Amino acid sequence: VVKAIARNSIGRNGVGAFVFPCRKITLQFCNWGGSSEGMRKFLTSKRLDKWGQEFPWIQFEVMRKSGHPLLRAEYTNGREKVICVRNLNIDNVENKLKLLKDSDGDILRRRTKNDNVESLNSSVRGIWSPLHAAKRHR
Amino acid sequence: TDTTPLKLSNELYAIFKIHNRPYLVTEGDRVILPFKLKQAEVGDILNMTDVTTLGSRNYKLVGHPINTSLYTLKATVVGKTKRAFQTREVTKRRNRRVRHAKSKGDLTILRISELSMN
Amino acid sequence: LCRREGLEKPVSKLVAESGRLSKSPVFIVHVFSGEETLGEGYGSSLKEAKARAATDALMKWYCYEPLAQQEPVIDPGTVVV
Amino acid sequence: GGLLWKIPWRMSTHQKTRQRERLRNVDQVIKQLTLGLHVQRCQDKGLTYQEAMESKKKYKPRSKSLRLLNKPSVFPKENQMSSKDKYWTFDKKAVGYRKGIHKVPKWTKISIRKAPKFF
Amino acid sequence: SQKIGHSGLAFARLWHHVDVARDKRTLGRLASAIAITLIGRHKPVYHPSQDCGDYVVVTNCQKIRVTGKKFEQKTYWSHSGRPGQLKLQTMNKVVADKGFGEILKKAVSGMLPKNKLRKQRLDRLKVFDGSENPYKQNITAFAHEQSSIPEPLKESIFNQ
Amino acid sequence: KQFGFPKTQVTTIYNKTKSASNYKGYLKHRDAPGMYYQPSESIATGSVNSETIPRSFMAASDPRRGLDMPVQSTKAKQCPNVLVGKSTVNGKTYHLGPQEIDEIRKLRLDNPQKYTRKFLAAKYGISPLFVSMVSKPSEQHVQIMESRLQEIQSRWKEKRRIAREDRKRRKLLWYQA
RNA sequence: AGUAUGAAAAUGAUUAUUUUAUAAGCAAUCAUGAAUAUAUUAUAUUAUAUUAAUGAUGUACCUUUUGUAUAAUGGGUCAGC
RNA sequence: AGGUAAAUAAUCUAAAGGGAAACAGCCCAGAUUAAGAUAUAAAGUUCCUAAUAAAUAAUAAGUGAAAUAAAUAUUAAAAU
RNA sequence: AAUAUUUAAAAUCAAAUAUAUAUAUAUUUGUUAAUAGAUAAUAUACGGAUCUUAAUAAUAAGAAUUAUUUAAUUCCUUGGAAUAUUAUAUUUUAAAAUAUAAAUACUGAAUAUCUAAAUAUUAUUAUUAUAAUAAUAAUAAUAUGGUAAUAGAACAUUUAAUGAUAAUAUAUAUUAGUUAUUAAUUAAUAUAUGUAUUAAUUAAAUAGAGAA
Ligand SMILES: [Mg+2]
Ligand SMILES: [Mg+2]
Ligand SMILES: [Mg+2]
Ligand SMILES: [Mg+2]
Ligand SMILES: [Mg+2]
Ligand SMILES: [Mg+2]
Ligand SMILES: [Mg+2]
Ligand SMILES: [Mg+2]
Ligand SMILES: [Mg+2]
Ligand SMILES: [Mg+2]
Ligand SMILES: [Mg+2]
Ligand SMILES: [Mg+2]
Ligand SMILES: [Mg+2]
Ligand SMILES: [Mg+2]
Ligand SMILES: [Mg+2]
Ligand SMILES: [Mg+2]
Ligand SMILES: [Mg+2]
Ligand SMILES: [Mg+2]
Ligand SMILES: [Mg+2]
Ligand SMILES: [Mg+2]
Ligand SMILES: [Mg+2]
Ligand SMILES: [Mg+2]
Ligand SMILES: [Mg+2]
Repeated sequence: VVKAIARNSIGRNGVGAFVFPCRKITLQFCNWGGSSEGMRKFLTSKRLDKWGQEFPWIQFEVMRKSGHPLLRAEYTNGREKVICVRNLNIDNVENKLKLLKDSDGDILRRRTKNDNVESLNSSVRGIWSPLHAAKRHR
Repeated sequence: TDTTPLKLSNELYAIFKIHNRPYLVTEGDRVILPFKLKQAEVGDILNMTDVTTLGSRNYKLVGHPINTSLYTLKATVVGKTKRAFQTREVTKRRNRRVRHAKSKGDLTILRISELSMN
Repeated sequence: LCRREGLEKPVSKLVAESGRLSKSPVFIVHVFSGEETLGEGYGSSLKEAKARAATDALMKWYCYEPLAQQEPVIDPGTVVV
Repeated sequence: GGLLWKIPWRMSTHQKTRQRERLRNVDQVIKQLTLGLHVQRCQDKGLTYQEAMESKKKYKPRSKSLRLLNKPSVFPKENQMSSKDKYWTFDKKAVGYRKGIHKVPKWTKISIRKAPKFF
Repeated sequence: SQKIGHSGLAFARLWHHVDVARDKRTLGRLASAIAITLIGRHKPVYHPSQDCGDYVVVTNCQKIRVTGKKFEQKTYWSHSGRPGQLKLQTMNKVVADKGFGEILKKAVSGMLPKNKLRKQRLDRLKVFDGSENPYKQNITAFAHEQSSIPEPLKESIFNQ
Repeated sequence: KQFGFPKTQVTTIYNKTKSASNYKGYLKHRDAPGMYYQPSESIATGSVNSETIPRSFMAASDPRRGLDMPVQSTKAKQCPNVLVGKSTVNGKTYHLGPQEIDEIRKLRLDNPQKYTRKFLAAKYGISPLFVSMVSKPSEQHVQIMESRLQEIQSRWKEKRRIAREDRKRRKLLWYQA
């Protein structure tokens, strides 16, 4: 007799159709506040339009608040990066925005040496066994 | 090169090399390159070229590299990112000056989308 | 399943053995139908190994995935015990 | 002698092989220097590089130091050298008037092929 | 990907026989060979953090080879801590006390890595001066090997 | 042997007996370009792999049947039988008629303590399993047996119960694959 | 030595999680099992956090000196100055 | 004399890293931050401990195996 | 065999290299070992285990010491060629024949390269807006250990000048994220306050404490 075990599938984003990780970016600035100058300049100066043209899968919100200028991204996995861009020039802000768009949303993490590939798949060759080895031990 | 058993097999692995760094992969595997890719943006597809070994459970084709005609191996660039920020401190043994060696290396997450014998 | 198909009766046999009279032995048993092995089964006990060989055989029966080049494989239903 | 400079009086096999290799490398360097000069002189006279390389009559170096290095009586090759002169310096204050080359400071860089005739 | 699968067999503690009467190695070389096995360096699944080494049953240890005059010269030391209590025993004396298996064990102990798992590794070594031993029945065996062995001997072993 | 590829061990440049875990040696080992036969150093228990499935379970129109990869390394003549029923060693017998069965059933209901399964088997030259299949006992007897089992279970310590639970979990795990 | 407020620390007791009764040294770092907790995208074969299995490396800090793990100087801890 | 006085070079001083069991000054080599595929230095490759296989001689003393102890004696071995 | 020296490649011979060259000349290399002598006080002390080989009998061990060497062995001129070896496959009758491969010994640093990131300078670009400029980004090169010391650039804190805003806010604390991160920012939670001498630029300082 055979019975099922209820189990769910694991989504591999890349393999079938690539859904782009960055979904939304919020440009936040202040009209007062000298720290928000470079952000304000960026918003003004035709760069944002170009960016939006380049990346039509990201939505680009533009908000005004009293505090420091902010770049909060929003990713497919549900995580949210928020970069404060206080006192940065236009070009630095743009670089920060580029960095954000590049990111897959996942948390930052220490990797050990050669911790390269991350598989869900069972090994193509088996796992080693001392009884089934080619050269028997002594 | 009679590549028939490899072609037949349902499971199949590759050992492609990026800058002589080997990465053993199947389809769906998620490679994490320890550097910033400049050529490819996120979403771009990489056709792997320096493929050393292509293996089934009991057979393996090997080349230096293997003929590009014999196989396919498409990775997708699924996010440039970084390692966690670390600050190890550097100092000598009777010296109050303690230089902070800040570090936050770059990563590029690839995903092996296609891997098959052509 | 063996009865249903044109196969000889399956019997389990010890292939290899080590650590009998220990906390954690290893018994390799193979379920043979004739000279052909159907399932390979490792285990701490003999019974366990036998069970595992049978389960392996059943997995191989069911999870058989044919090639796209093959003509369509319509199975003959589930093995009603 | 309370401080312990634990340096053995003789070399290991692996050390000796490395020393030999180093000696061979300096001879090779010298050979390359002479060869390049010869090639240059052939070119000046008016031959191609390949022709110069082929040439039966190889030109000997005119500068003094190079010419001395070429001479085996002054600067012997590793294959020419004695077993003893590869692994033992002359040290007048030692017993046997001899000392391991590994005991010489910076022996890995510093060259010393020729010992005195009877020491 | 390579690591994913059933690992139970890889980490299985096998039992390795060594008939010292047959083996032509000297004592120390044999001990060194054993040490690796005990550690688990022979197996590719090995990691320094995990003890994953096999059992080694040594048998007919009375016929162990020792070169030179070490059997009557080589001295094994011991000391409690109280001064004037250095206990020095020659190899032959040690053998007389315990056996050739004790001697082998000491060698194997010295070969092993000095940490919390060392004792465990040493325990896994099972040495016997003569032939007869309880672990006879648990040495790794295969069905293809059975034709080599005569019929009644196997039965006698099983009975034992 | 369909394919005549050269066969290779999973080769290190270092001493494999001393440094099997050292990946660096494996990485170093280059071998000449072409096709090879690396037989797997693994049991084929969990594998759904096509090189692992036997030929009888492959379909008739499968190209893989002809190829030599489900290797018959073992031999059934050499291997001895494990936990094999007496029917499998000396064949199944279908000798007992309806009357005999009816008699057995009558006996079992009447007195399962006297006429137990094993006794019935001995009498009629048949299996205890078959006796069970044929005939139910008196439900009272079953109830008594259940009560006895419960009493035994109660008589356990905490530790024993836990061990039994663990054993049960292990058993369940065996049949997963 | 004003008045309010006060999850500032040192410090004590208690509870929870986790490790610990065959193991030896600045008590950390890196590797690496396991256990627990949290997680309105754990879809999971998930992620973070906590925790002296086990392995490796690791001679407090300052001062003063040719030179200090030094059994040379100085510091019981934390808060304010 | 791990002494003292100066001469030349190097290192330490102010230099972390590998080796020399442990090591300010010896043998290699100079840490901007990572990564870890390839060349390597000095030093190593039975196990502890990362890495090895050979050849030709000699030793039998555990000599020796990373800190070489002398005159002299005995026993051999070659050459004259 | 005996007596007596020497322990040597200077001579001598042999072998190899270089100049005219089947020879001459010049240069380079090759000449013992063991034991005893032997030796103190917490405890054996090559760093420790241990290392010296053995037919029958192994798909298998045989210095892990000393000396001279090699990277399978032999000729020719790093290289090729031949030779057997080892492993594998194929064909034939556990052997023979054919062929493919391995011969680049390996480990090893925070050395060098590659792979990316940062700053500085030199030389070329690109983009965006002393434009012979500035910011950002490319490429090639060089440089980036540091006590005493010199020089350059920042940040936290407190006050003064200027100064939007607001309980959907601000401040402080805790926890978890984010930005190459002494700092600030996001979210949640807590307590205060109808509110920053707030962002920013200047001016200044009782302006930063494990060392008295
Ligand atoms: Mg310090
Ligand atoms: Mg100092
Ligand atoms: Mg314990
Ligand atoms: Mg210790
Ligand atoms: Mg010191
Ligand atoms: Mg002190
Ligand atoms: Mg003390
Ligand atoms: Mg004090
Ligand atoms: Mg000073
Ligand atoms: Mg200097
Ligand atoms: Mg140092
Ligand atoms: Mg530097
Ligand atoms: Mg090793
Ligand atoms: Mg000794
Ligand atoms: Mg000594
Ligand atoms: Mg002469
Ligand atoms: Mg002593
Ligand atoms: Mg040593
Ligand atoms: Mg470097
Ligand atoms: Mg500096
Ligand atoms: Mg102050
Ligand atoms: Mg304070
Ligand atoms: Mg401080």
